[PDB]
Amino acid sequence: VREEIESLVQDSLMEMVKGVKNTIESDLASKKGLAQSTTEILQLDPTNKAFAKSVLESPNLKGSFLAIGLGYESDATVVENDDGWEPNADYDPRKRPWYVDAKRERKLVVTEPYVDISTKKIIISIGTPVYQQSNFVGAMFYDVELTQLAQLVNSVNLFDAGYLFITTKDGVTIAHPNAENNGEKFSQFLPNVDLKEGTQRIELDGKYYLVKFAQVPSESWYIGAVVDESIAFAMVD
Amino acid sequence: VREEIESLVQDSLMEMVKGVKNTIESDLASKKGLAQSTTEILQLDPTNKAFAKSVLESPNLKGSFLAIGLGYESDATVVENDDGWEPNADYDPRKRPWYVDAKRERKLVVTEPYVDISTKKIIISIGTPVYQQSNFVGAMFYDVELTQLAQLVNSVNLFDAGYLFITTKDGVTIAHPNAENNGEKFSQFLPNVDLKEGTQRIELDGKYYLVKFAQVPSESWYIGAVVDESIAFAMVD
Ligand code: PRO
Ligand code: PRO
Ligand SMILES: [Ca+2]
Ligand SMILES: [Ca+2]
Repeated sequence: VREEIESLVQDSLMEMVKGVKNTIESDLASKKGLAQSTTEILQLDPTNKAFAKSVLESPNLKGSFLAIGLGYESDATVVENDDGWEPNADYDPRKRPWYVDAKRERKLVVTEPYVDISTKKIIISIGTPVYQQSNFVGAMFYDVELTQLAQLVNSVNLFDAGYLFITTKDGVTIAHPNAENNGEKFSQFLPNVDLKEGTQRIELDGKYYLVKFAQVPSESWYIGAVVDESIAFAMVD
Repeated sequence: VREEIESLVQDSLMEMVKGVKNTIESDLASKKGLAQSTTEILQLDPTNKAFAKSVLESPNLKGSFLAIGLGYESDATVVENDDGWEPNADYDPRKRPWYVDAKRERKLVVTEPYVDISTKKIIISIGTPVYQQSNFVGAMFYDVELTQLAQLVNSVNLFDAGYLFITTKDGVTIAHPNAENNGEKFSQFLPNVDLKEGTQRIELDGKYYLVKFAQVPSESWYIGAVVDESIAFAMVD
């Protein structure tokens, strides 16, 4: 009997996570498409900054990212659509992670989590390189608000038994219902758990918890789901 | 015993279809985002046709749709990125369904299936209106190749027992492993089945088949899955 309910919880837990992994991969691919196309369109006239300014204020694009901008290699200037942020003499775009990563990889990248100079929160960014006839001209950032990412992974009913979260391949937390955890290794809130695909079962504070991880292939992110085993058992009802 | 295997086939069938519905809604939302942003960017200078031409040839955008173009209200001209098609004196963009629909609705639309003048296949299109300071200036099409749509819905292992397909809310087939069915009511290949969500069980040619439909809310499309019941039973193994 216990194994009857156990293998149905396990398998319903399988459902929700693979369902979430696909949803995250889709939204990620979608944001990457929007970023790639925006970059290519800016490359029609990459040093026409007035052009780039207008494009970044177009409403659908502007509303799809926390913030978008383009830093220039030659003059270290920034064209940017953040309504509550401007650079000053302490800011050089070329020293930033989205920029350095896009310059290094010479293609679209997704950064590690880092502190946003604007919101002062941990974020991630899509970074893209900008070319003028195969000369590197600068790079773009498309910032991703991580609490919105946490709402996205927690778009499934997890029996009301727990929650989902995301980590990098090194276990650095990317999304969590409590954003304070972003930027921390996940062992901070979920100790004695190894970062590996499959299911683990551990006790914490006198209760058992099921933990499921599923990899996101394209960025080697992990989707974590944690559920109170007892509440899970109940909430198949 | 039969009801034991039956309720697991039913529920695995539940999994795959809701999994597919979400995947279709995601890709649709993604294409709509790309189309909305492209239209808005063209609206920065809507009668600069040279500008629109360049944008539509940018590779990521061009590779995301079968074909993209913009027809103009004033002169009935077409800017268009189809490498194997040009209009002639028998073609007027303003009489086409993507155009008429976008003009009618005054927002982004997804057309009913219709015959593509270029490929001579049934397709669908995202249509968008183009404005110059709230005067209607023309409309855009973003064509969707339906066999690629059929590959997308059939991205799940359906036990090797059958296949998935898509219909409009009127049961007109939008995607099918055999594209010959596109544009036909689904009763052509799947008779005595009502178009409704849930599961039906019918006999055809001396075998029982399970049929699951799930609605796609945003366009009122239906995702159909058909499986040979016996093969389904086997292929949980
Ligand atoms: O932190 C950075 O470098 C970018 C630019 C402002 C918003 N995020
Ligand atoms: O059939 C039409 O009107 C559009 C334009 C060429 C491709 N599809
Ligand atoms: Ca600003
Ligand atoms: Ca052409």
